[PDB]
Amino acid sequence: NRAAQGDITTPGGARRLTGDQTEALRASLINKPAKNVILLIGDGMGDSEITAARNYAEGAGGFFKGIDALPLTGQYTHYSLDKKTGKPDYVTDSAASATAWTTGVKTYNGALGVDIHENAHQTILELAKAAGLATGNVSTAELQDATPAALVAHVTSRKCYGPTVTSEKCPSNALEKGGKGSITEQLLNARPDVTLGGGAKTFAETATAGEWQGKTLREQAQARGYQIVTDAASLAAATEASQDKPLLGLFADGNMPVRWEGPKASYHGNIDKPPVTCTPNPKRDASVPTLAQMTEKAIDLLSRNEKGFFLQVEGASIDKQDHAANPCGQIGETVDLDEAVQKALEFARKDGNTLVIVTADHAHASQIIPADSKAPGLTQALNTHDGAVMVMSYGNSEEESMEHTGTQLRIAAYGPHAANVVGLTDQTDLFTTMKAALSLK
Amino acid sequence: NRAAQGDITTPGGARRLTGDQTEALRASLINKPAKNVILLIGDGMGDSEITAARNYAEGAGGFFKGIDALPLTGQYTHYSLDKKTGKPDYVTDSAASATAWTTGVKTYNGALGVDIHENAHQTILELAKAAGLATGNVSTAELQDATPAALVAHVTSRKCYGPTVTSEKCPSNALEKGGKGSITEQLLNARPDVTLGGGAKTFAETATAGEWQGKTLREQAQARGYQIVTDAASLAAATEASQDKPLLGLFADGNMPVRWEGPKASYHGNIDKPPVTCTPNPKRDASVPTLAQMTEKAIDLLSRNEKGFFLQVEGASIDKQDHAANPCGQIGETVDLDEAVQKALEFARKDGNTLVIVTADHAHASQIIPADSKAPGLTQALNTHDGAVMVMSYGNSEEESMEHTGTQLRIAAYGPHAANVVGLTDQTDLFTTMKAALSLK
Ligand SMILES: [Mg+2]
Ligand SMILES: [Mg+2]
Ligand SMILES: [Zn+2]
Ligand SMILES: [Zn+2]
Ligand SMILES: [Zn+2]
Ligand SMILES: [Zn+2]
Repeated sequence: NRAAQGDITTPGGARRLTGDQTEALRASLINKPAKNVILLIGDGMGDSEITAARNYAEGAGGFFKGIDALPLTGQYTHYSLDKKTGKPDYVTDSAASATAWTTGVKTYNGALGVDIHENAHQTILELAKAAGLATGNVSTAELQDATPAALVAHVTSRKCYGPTVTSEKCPSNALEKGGKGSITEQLLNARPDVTLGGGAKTFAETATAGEWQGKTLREQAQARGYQIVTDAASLAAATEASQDKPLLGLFADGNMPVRWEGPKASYHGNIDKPPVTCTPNPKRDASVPTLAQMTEKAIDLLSRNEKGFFLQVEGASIDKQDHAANPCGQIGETVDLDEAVQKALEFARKDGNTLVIVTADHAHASQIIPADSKAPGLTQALNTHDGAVMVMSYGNSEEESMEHTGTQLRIAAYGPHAANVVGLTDQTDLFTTMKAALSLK
Repeated sequence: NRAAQGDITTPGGARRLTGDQTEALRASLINKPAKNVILLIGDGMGDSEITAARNYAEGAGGFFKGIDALPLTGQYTHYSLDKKTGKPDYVTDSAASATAWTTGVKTYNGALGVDIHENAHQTILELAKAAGLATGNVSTAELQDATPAALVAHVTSRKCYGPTVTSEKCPSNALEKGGKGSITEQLLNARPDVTLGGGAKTFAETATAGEWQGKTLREQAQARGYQIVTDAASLAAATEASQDKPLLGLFADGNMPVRWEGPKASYHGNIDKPPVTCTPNPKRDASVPTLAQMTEKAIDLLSRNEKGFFLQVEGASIDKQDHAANPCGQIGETVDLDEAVQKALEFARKDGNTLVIVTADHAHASQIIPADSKAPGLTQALNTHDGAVMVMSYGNSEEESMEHTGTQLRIAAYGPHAANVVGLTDQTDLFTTMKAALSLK
């Protein structure tokens, strides 16, 4: 437990530590190989996002049972590259950062699974599958979005979701030009044991060449032996996932609906509007599985493989709500990731042979600022679990979408080989860390 | 070494790790007590400040040989309390935050060395001295400013620098009303072996009561045996510091001059003005010692005490230049702090019995955002060590000064008891860690 231990008005009362940690940390250091690796990504979940979500949902002196309970912690860098010159670009997008940890190569903003020369590099999922490990790719975004797509697709622009855009924007990747295909075509070739998220929209496009030309991508997936589930009940009813019968979960046309709702932040919103209590998203239905449900089911089905498994889990809309200057949307998706981390840690503690890693692809806009601030951007006051007011601020864009930020951010881990996230590391180290933990050549 | 290992455009080339760190970290976990503690504080130096300075002066794949070199890393929370309600205040000031790590109790914004009931608590420096340890307090700020003051003074408001203001703003602390005195009077009573910094102006005020009534505080300090020095030559000439001959360095009227200058960030500054190259401060005379030179001399003199020592060093003007939306001033003082951390780590590695800690009191406003951003606040484009353009942004205040921010931020450590900074901790845990490290009761 790392909650405040007592009365925070008294000496010692706000300590998170009960005593010396050296021996416990010593025991947390395990050099043996990992049998399984679970990587959980909060898109845009920098330290500010964690801190704001903790303050709101757990209180300042509270504790995230998942996100905050991983004992080995460091900071890593996620800068990308300018495509033409190869020099650093200090603020990455989602595609170049995912490429970094899935392949170990830096690349340009928007690239998926290729380097600045447009050369494809093998991903951690492809390597694990080549060694006979089971593989899983779970997200609350559309499955074609950068973060899950990077594990399975190699294209020159993250926009190349299906055949139609790929033909126009990634012509060397287009199937009718001899390429590997759109992101969705390449997903279906990669064939993870378990693929769960949104993005049904693109599966109604039809292939332009190949053995399944004329068919919709959904028809292709059906014909190639995928079992398709579409809601929480059908997901719960799945009992196996394998290369013979891979599980594909398509739970929404686009991204799946976020959990919480609130007003967008506004100019002088902390001043001229009352404090906010987050409420449920009315678009959110219980027929749609939560991130925790798909994480627990993925772990269940992947753990039947005797050689072990690799699973990536993305809480994807932390970032997208941060872009839209919506603190309630953003915080809710961070609470949502915490519930998934809890599922991974619960499995990993009883298993004893699982490396769990929790981090973000890059940092984002939101800032915690004083309640009486007069700021030039969008702000909002929130009623927290402490019974106090917190103000969040989005101050780095005058356009519709807030910007990513370049700050280094927390990476945390539990289990074998977790020591390799401590100190200052780079996002491309994370690839090598998971390759080595799983003993992959 | 944690710089990128090779050509950042190639696979593996941006990695900061050369191999598995499990065994190396296990060796870094030391359980024995510490003989000495060096705490280095970057005022306002959150993860964003660290990253921006590294990008600028070392390159994105570079490595701060001090700041980035400490192997045990965590994130800690620094929220303060509302004075009336005792609930969390999610964005602290310098005074409450310093009180937290110097006394182990949370307090209200503006308080020094007292709790929300205005009652005093003993500091790590007072406890060290009482146990027989040598003590030192070094800052580039006025010695009356919140960060150094917290080690030696207990006053209901940080404004109470000298007698004049204490009588008006802190009447219960004023000497003539039976209090323990202004910050400067309490400093002289506290009598560290080594106190170095700015703030000579307040020493020209005269005490209103006491044994030194009618004398200036500078006159009082001479009368009580302090050895006063005022430039680099007189500092380097000092051969010892003790309770019989405590060393008092007053190197500036107010704050010590910053190392670097540049233009203030401005509205659309990254669009409408060319990128900036920071230049050294032309007003900074060579006779003014640097933070690194004060640090090394403090260690030299404090290490003569066989029982051990406690030393706090602050790079104070990171925060001040952050407030002023001045990236060059801000980055210069981070580079400055890195040189002082090098001095501490070089001593600590040969000594073997020294805990070194590097962190901040709270986070700040500056963000790294995309080069082509159109932001509502103040921005600036900078030419970096990489030959690429960085943009920094101050978007959280329309007032004359930018606001602190509430995000958790990095704490890193080296040497005995350093494991107690790993994971999620609280700023008040740092007090306990330092206290336990030194076996203080
Ligand atoms: Mg994403
Ligand atoms: Mg300070
Ligand atoms: Zn992203
Ligand atoms: Zn984004
Ligand atoms: Zn401060
Ligand atoms: Zn400040």
